[PDB]
Amino acid sequence: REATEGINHLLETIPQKKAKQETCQNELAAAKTSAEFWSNMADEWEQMVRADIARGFVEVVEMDPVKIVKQLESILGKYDRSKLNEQLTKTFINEQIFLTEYRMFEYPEETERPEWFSKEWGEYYEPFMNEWNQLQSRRLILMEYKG
Amino acid sequence: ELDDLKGDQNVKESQLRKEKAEIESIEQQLKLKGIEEVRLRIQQVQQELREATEGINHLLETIPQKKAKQETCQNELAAAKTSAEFWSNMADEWEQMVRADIARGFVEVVEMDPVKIVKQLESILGKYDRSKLNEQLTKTFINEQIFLTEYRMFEYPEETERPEWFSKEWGEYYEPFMNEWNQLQSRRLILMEYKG
Amino acid sequence: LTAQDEELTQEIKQEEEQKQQFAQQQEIALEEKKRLERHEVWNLEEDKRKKIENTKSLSSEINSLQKKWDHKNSQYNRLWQEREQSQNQIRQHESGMEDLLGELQFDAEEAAFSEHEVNVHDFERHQEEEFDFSIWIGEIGSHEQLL
Repeated sequence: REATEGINHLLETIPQKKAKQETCQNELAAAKTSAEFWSNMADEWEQMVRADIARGFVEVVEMDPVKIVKQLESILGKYDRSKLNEQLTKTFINEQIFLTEYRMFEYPEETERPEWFSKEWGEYYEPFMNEWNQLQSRRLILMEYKG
Repeated sequence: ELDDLKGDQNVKESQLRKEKAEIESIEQQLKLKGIEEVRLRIQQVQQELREATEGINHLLETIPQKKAKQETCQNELAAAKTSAEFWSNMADEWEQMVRADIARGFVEVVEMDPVKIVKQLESILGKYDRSKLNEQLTKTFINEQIFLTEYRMFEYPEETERPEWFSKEWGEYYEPFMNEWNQLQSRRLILMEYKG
Repeated sequence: LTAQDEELTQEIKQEEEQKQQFAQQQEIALEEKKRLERHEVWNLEEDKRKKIENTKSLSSEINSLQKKWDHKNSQYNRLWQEREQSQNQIRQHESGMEDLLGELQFDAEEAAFSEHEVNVHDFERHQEEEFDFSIWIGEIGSHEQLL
């Protein structure tokens, strides 16, 4: 009876823990997937931020996002992309009155849709890929200064 | 390898015949304690005990399995219900947005069905892009102040109030959908003074 | 998922119902078993059953070995055929190479390539391995350059 009881208790518990392990393994694979994904997204933002730094347009403490956000913590709260892009265009139009001899000119910067984007992630990740695709584009300016 | 395997198989075949021969001896002792009525009821009871033990053992393992499966089904059903409610609300919100712009009469509308409206304007996705069109609207506004200055043109971004239910923390997975609508909700309007 | 929820609710309950049925059947069988064991009958029937099960197990193992042996034997016959096919390839190819040697000698005679014969025999004095044609190609290249 004791052996049967033990085997019965184990027969009940083991499937419970096995199903729990099944869920845990599924979610662990998902979590590792997410970790790789978020590593990739952070790296993509890293390439972007490193690009802006290469231009030298903005100076930074170090190539660390936490330091950078604190330095620029208030600008995101103040403006929004459409407005600033528009007003930059407006300024470009106005200041061509003075600078017209220089033949000002702008040109959009784009990202080569990184290939690892192909490993479809769907649902939870689709919004983030779409958001990054929309926001990844930024405008640049080059000037014909004295030839 | 084939020869070794075939030899092993032939050994097993010989063993099977040997085991078969031994069953007859049990039967001989069974016959001479031949009580048929006792035997049939004993056989029925043995079959019933085997069936009951097998069933109870298999069920003890399976029932917890289906209980956990039901647990998973409930979790995923709650998640699905959350998503369904969220998208009903979000679709209604987009309905409110679209109804606001249509009301102006700036754009005419055949039928107030989003699929039908999209069908009416599907072409435009092929023509412009948000950044481009915003730029060119600014360009036109700049251009058109050369002639019309006496009319005092003016643009002003027009916005739609954030629906209060956006406040409820649907969670992380849904934040992207609120950000998109919140970002896109801002739109520009233009009004021009003409003979008073 | 609601349908699945309903199905799982009904199914888990029904499995529990079958568990109660089985528990009842087991208990009645055990109780009747006590009263039935009083003749040497039940032990005899049990052993007979174990012997039958052992014969079944031996049959299953015999079938498993038969399956594996037939799988092995089919691949063995296939491999015998493949070796014969490789021999066919060797026969076809060597015959061709013989004709090619006659053709190659013809080209050498027209172009007066004295090395053709020397290299062919050298190849036949070492066609037991990966003969190196690099020198032969270099010689014909130099000859062609001279032409």
